[PDB]
Amino acid sequence: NLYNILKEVTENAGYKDPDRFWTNPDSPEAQQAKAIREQKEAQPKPEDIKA
Amino acid sequence: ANWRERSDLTVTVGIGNMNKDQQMLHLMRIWEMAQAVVGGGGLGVLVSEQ
Repeated sequence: NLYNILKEVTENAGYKDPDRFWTNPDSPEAQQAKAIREQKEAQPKPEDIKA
Repeated sequence: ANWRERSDLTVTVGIGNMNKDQQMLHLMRIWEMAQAVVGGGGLGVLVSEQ
């Protein structure tokens, strides 16, 4: 939804190609980025302290 | 091959006069949106460095 809003704004601004300024969240690079971000949520600081 | 169709470009002999300020301000507002998205944690998923 956010990507669609950004596409609409960019197209209304006058730029027909929206991939120059934005990244499609369904592109494989975006999937890799989300995977890395999720993997970086292994454990916060006090977790093993409490266990 | 399909030059008779004119299906790719539209001609604007409409004067290419002073619009530079317009998309120039649009570039301002787009850069502001990009900063907002980056600060929202969307780097790499919504906007890339390129």
